[PDB]
Amino acid sequence: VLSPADKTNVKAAWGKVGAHAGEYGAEALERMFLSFPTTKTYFPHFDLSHGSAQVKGHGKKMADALTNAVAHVDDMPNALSALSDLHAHKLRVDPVNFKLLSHCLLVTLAAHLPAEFTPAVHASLDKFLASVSTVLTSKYR
Amino acid sequence: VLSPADKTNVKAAWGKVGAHAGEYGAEALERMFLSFPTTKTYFPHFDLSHGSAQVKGHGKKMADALTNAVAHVDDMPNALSALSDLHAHKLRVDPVNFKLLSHCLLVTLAAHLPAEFTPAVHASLDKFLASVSTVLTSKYR
Amino acid sequence: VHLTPEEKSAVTALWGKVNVDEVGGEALGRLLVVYPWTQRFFESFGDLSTPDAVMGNPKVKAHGKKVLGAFSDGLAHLDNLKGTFATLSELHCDKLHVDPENFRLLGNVLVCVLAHHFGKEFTPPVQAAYQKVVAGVANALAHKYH
Amino acid sequence: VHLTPEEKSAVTALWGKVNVDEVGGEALGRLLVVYPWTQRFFESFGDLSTPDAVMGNPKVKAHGKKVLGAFSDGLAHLDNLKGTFATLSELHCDKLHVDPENFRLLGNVLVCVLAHHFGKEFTPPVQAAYQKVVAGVANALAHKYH
Ligand code: HEM
Ligand code: HEM
Ligand code: HEM
Ligand code: HEM
Repeated sequence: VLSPADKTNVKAAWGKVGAHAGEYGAEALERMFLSFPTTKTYFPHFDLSHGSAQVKGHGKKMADALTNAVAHVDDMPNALSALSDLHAHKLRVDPVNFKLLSHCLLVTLAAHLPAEFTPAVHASLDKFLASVSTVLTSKYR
Repeated sequence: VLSPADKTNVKAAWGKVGAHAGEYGAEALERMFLSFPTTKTYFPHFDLSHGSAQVKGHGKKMADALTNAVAHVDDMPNALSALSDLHAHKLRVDPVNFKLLSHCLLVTLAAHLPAEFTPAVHASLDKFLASVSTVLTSKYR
Repeated sequence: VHLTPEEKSAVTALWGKVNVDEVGGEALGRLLVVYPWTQRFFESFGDLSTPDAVMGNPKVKAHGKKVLGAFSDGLAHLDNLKGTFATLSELHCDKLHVDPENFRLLGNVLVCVLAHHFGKEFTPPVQAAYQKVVAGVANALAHKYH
Repeated sequence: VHLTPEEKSAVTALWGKVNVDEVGGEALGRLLVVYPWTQRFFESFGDLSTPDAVMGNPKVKAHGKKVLGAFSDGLAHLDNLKGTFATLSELHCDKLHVDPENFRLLGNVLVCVLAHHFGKEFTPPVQAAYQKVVAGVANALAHKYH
């Protein structure tokens, strides 16, 4: 369960990410690809090199999914439902990989939002990303 | 999300555990204490030796919480709400420990229910226990 | 590894009773059914669409036999688990890119299969000795990451 | 450990810029706030009731300094991380009974602190070199379990 404080911090930090949301998503993915190379196997057809249009394209799509989760934070399961089906059924993404990407998303915000990344906001962001990850792994059949 | 098949398998297996539920709970705890000794530190005041009345007493209380979760499988968060507060706030139980106990609970059923522990029932039981564990770790503040 | 004489005794005696032609495939099949994402690594194995379809798959059974082969090799070498599994580490880590957490999962699944087949004989102390073994193997198999 | 010259270069240069009197306590404090169960191990530290109360706790700051001390000791010894941390392994594993997963958590928290303090300078390849380091340390610190 996400606390009213948590929703407030996540909203505030996403508001401060602003129009960089997409670029931030791209950077999180690259951080993940470099730091945890096992994750690369889900994207064999992507060019994963620095400045890849596909990575960038994916960074925006992933970031948009997160803002949609934020905007509907009280019913994430419904909002992320199609995405949950995709990640668990079709792609068969390992639940561990959600922890690795979540960490890298935290690192990315930390690296871009010096004022916003307080211990509290960090804690709230972490629970948000765990919540999103729980929904995205809810459909293992 | 637990599937209608999952609810059916879990119900069936708990029905077959029958009145051994308490004894099974005691055995799961001992299995956990022996296999993963780190978990013992939450029970410094228990006698953890074989045949401990306190372990047994706890085995029944834990087993009763699980049957209550089964009996209300469609609203576990509400049913396990007080328990969630206890485990996360008061005891500060490490989320990892829920995986260790869940595994040992699976081992215990496996060891007592040869006919019931089919690959499907094993899968459904595993998701049930992950679900219960998610609720019990929902209140980290 | 931290195996005592009594722990070594529990493991070996039980392991002598293990049907090494089936327990290996019983465990892999269960992994595929319980943790369905692992099926990603076995897309070439054929019908994996139902639990019955997975357990009755001869390629799964054949491949689990090989898996169990490696555990038995681990059991004769708890002094050097790192070196015994080094080749398998290279393969799973550098070639396959299997997240090592899955190594612990299959180990736990094996333990469940052992409990299931042996019942009251797989006692809590017997389980304890076996958790040290599968942990040991999962960690050696994951050396190429560490 | 698998550190390349370029990875060694990224780590050491950044580490030279680290305020070793504060970054250690910044990381421990964050661990206590983000993963509150870890507070179980620091019940003697006093006021841990709010984020501000945790970060401003002189015992947390003092203790994190010691923690960061150990990392810096790790950075001079990536050849023998196992032996450097052996005493700390005994303490955390046999005496404290801290689940090793928490070692990876604090490592990840450190990485977040580094990103936070260094910004654009903590590049994705710089993060990569540091994940190998904290992984290496978490695994050595957990040797007494393996
Ligand atoms: C917060 C966590 C995540 C979010 C919000 C997210 C969101 C998304 C979105 C919005 C898409 C696009 C769907 C479409 O274009 O139809 C997608 C696709 C995809 N995702 Fe993620 N995802 C997450 C975690 C992960 C992780 C951890 C992995 C693997 C390590 C992963 C692997 C993939 C792959 C392989 C695709 C398909 C890309 C392609 O084939 O073009 N996702 N995800
Ligand atoms: C399916 C998972 C679990 C269930 C259903 C469960 C259920 C319960 C129940 C019903 C109680 C009794 C509450 C009371 O008597 O007021 C309890 C207490 C307790 N639990 Fe669990 N629990 C679970 C997991 C865990 C784990 C994984 C740990 C630690 C490794 C743990 C540590 C404790 C402790 C230390 C107590 C208090 C015992 C005492 O001080 O007398 N629990 N739990
Ligand atoms: C304790 C854990 C494990 C052990 C002991 C083990 C053992 C083995 C063995 C003995 C082989 C045969 C290699 C050969 O033919 O030379 C193999 C191959 C293979 N393993 Fe495993 N394995 C483990 C975990 C896993 C897991 C968890 C996965 C995936 C989820 C996996 C995926 C594969 C695949 C895809 C192959 C075939 C690759 C090829 O033929 O090149 N392994 N493993
Ligand atoms: C990479 C991870 C870690 C490192 C490098 C580390 C390092 C250290 C160091 C250098 C000390 C001081 C020992 C001394 O005074 O001789 C210490 C003590 C301590 N650590 Fe950590 N630690 C780590 C993880 C953890 C975690 C995750 C926890 C708990 C959640 C923890 C709990 C404690 C406690 C309670 C003490 C004080 C115990 C005593 O004074 O006997 N440690 N650690």
